[PDB]
Amino acid sequence: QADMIVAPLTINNERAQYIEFSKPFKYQGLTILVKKEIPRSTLDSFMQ
Amino acid sequence: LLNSGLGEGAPRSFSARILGMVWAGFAMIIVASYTANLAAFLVLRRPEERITGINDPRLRNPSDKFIYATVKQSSVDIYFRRQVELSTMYRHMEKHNYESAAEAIQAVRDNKLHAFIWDSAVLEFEASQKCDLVTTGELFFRSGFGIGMRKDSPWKQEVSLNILKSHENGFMEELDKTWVRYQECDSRSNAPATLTFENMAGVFMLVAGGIVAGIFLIFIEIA
Amino acid sequence: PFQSTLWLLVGLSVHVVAVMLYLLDRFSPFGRFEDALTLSSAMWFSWRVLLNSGLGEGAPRSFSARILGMVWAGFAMIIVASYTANLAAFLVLRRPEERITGINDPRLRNPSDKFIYATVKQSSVDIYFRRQVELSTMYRHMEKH
Amino acid sequence: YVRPTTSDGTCREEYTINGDPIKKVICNGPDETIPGRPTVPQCCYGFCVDLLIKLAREMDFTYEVHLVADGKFGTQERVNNSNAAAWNGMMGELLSG
Amino acid sequence: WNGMIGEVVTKRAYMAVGSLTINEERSEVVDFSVPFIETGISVMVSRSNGTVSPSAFLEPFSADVWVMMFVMLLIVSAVAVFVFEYFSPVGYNGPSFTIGKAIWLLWGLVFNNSLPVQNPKGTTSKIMVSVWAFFAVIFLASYTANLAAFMIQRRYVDQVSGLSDKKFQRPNDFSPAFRFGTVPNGSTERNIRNNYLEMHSYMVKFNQRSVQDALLSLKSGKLDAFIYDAAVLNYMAGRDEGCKLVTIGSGKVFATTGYGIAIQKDSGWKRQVDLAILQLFGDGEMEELEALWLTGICHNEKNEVMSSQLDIDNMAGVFYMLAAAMALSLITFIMEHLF
Amino acid sequence: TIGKAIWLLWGLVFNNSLPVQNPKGTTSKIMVSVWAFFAVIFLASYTA
Ligand SMILES: N[C@@H](CCC(=O)O)C(=O)O
Repeated sequence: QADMIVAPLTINNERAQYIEFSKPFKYQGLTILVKKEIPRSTLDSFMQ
Repeated sequence: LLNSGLGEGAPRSFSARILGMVWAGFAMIIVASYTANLAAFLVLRRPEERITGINDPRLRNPSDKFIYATVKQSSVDIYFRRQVELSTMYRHMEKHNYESAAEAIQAVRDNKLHAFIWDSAVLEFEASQKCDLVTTGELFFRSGFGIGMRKDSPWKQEVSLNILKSHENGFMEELDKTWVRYQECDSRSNAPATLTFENMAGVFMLVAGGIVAGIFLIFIEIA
Repeated sequence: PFQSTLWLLVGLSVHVVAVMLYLLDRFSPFGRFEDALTLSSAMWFSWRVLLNSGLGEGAPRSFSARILGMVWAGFAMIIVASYTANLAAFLVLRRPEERITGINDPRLRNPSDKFIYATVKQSSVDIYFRRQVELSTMYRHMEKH
Repeated sequence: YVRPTTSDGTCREEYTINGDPIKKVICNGPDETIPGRPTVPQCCYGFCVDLLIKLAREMDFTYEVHLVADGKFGTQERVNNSNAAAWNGMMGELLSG
Repeated sequence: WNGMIGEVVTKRAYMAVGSLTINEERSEVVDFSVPFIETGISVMVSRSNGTVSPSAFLEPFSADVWVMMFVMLLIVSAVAVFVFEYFSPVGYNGPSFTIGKAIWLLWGLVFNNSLPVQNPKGTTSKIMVSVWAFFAVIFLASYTANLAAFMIQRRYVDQVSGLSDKKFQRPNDFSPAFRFGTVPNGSTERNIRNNYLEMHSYMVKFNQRSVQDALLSLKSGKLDAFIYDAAVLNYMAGRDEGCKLVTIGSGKVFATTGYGIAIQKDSGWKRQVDLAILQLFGDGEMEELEALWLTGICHNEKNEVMSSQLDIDNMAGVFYMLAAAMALSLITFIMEHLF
Repeated sequence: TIGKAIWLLWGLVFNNSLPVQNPKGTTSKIMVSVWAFFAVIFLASYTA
């Protein structure tokens, strides 16, 4: 029941060794950054 | 000390002259040191707890208190399978992983997991949509997302030409232009003057406390 | 960092406020003697609020000179606080450029005829560069001269 | 540190900047000013000299220090010689007899 | 068609490499395959269109310090005038004389009290003057520290959200001269020519030859903008001597493509050759060759730009506000003269 | 005039502090303005 996939799947030799693939439309890498937290005070009465 | 005045006289004796000079100098020293500590407090970029770049040293070090979970049963397992360099970490990162994307994205923001290993494709969309995450600059381990068809399908050349012509006219610029919203927060220390009114209000409440204290003082005066 | 035309504009504003203090209250056309009265007093007020001086004799009774003195004192605080900010920005230069890399510099692997990385000829560095196999493409360039 | 002998006697006696006498030894070395290589008797002193004195007082033996000229590359016979065989030149850099 | 691609037609080159971006012409005259590296069309200079940096003086206010300062002036003036200034039952002009002098006294204390004016008699009023002076020096310290700390931050020319701006249609839009061009006989000339006829007709009069000539033109001041390939701009801007000019953004370019290869007739390996590329990502050669050959010199998180002062504006804007207050004082003088 | 002059200059260096008084000569007022300029420049360079 599948003919063509429109999902941005990865391209590897194990997957492309048994099927034909086309050129990618967007080259993006992997990242490991989650989030950042900035320490600050809202009230700020100095004397800290 | 507080630099005020009225205009009615001046100390004639030299003792109060030298004492007033060294006292005014001490006032300049304490106000210049207070301003210097204020600028040193606003210049605190916290240049700490940052990342490395293309490869973090903590990824190769096996730890039990900071598990680097990832999406179970996906393309990251195939990428970790076809490699040979980082093979000693596949056994550690192979266990204790989630097989759902929403569970991982919700877990890394709902205080559950320590970190996640996933491409920036969904990270830039969830970060540019929920306004809760932020992406880095470098993009290590680059990959391409293409479309694969059958070998007996002659339409792959026509669809390929439709993709090429779709990238030559400017339709991809319209899709990426209308599907990538530039929201703010580009760094962890880019706009330090985004509050101010709360920092000034925290002293304003003490000013009001000094006004009530002044009402108590005039209550003592009229007594 | 700023051209002299900026200070010329600051002084031009001093002339605008100086002639403005004379345009507000009614006086008499001078141009007969050398030293005036309301012009010298208005100039002493401009240099008193701008340069932050101190000399007690009265206060501007008109509200026009009151608001003009308030916005003028605010402009003085803006130019002195901005000048101090430019001084701190000039002292915080730290020069975080023209630095090195660390364990290996990228320029050592790329050939450059204008920045020759010379070394001691016929020493232990030639033996270290001879027994290696990693950085072998640079031994021919660094071998001469 | 190689220093020529002053006048026509032995080494120059001096002290350091912390209050400790400095020891100097006799060492024969050439000169870079004259095109030739004459035997110039000078005085050597430094870290390796003090280490050689320490090893000379911790062990009962006699030594004789000498300055080595050029030839510090292990003898790399790369010049196209007139069809002849080579052998170990400087190298390990020890047995110059 | 002529050039190197003709070598594929004359059966004298089974495979060729180099700067060959995948498009419709190369996929039309001959065959293609998968590119190993990505690139695109980019501009050498940053995306700024020659704009002036905004004012950094009214930014910390954000229409809040003036409003809150006015409210604090109203409540401090009122509560401060209805405690000791109103001791005897007087008329309406009584407390007004103390308000007009009180606001000028507080204004004198805020701005380092440039005028001592005078002083009352009550000691509680002197204590309140001392507290207001403490808030004045604290507000001054936070104003100089906040303004300086904001000045140390990034205030250079920021990127805009507009790729195709006025320079891609009408040439007579900016009065000063702004030269721009590219190297003729290439994929960029045919792409821009088929996408922007005005930019091509106005671009043929400004042509380049090589890369060193373009670097000398951008360094001296002859050329303003330089649109070319993304890889040539990453290596050219990367191997800079002073690290002055930078590309648009930090890697966000349009028209994503890549350098691939071209073959004559699909009969040999072909597919396996593509798998060979898929082997590279399996060995990490892209990182070693990328950090070995594709590396530059000016690679040091190019995200902040600082130099000297350009404000030949901010103080001009504050002077414009001074002119607005001058016109307000003029209209106020007319209203005073009418009565 | 020296005893009052040194206290006036000391008052101008440490930011007003005490207005004390003022003479009558206009050139003395100009010199007070220049000394105040050096006072605020020295204060800006001292805080920076
Ligand atoms: N690849 C292009 C040159 C680089 C560019 O596109 O600017 C060509 O062969 O014409």
